[PDB]
Amino acid sequence: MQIFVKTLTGKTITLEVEPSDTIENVKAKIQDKEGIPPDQQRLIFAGKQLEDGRTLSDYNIQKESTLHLVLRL
Amino acid sequence: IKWACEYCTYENWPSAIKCTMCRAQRP
Ligand SMILES: [Zn+2]
Repeated sequence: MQIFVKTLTGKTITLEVEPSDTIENVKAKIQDKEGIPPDQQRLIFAGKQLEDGRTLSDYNIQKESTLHLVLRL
Repeated sequence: IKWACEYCTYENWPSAIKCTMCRAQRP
């Protein structure tokens, strides 16, 4: 599927991911595009933080969904 | 709990069904 990651700067990254993918895996894809390493990445969806160990399916993140990237927490 | 990839040796989460780094299918 396809999802969007909105940075604090305003930039909007588009990621191709499958729902089986872990949040850790999503952060690796963000590293590919934006060069920020996963240790610094913090992904926020529905006002909560998303755990690296859980999948996109676990959180009910679907096609065209938008996640918020934050750095160093 | 984490599983080491057979190919690139990277330690992935139990929930994952593919390696985060090399994207090989989990055994
Ligand atoms: Zn691997």
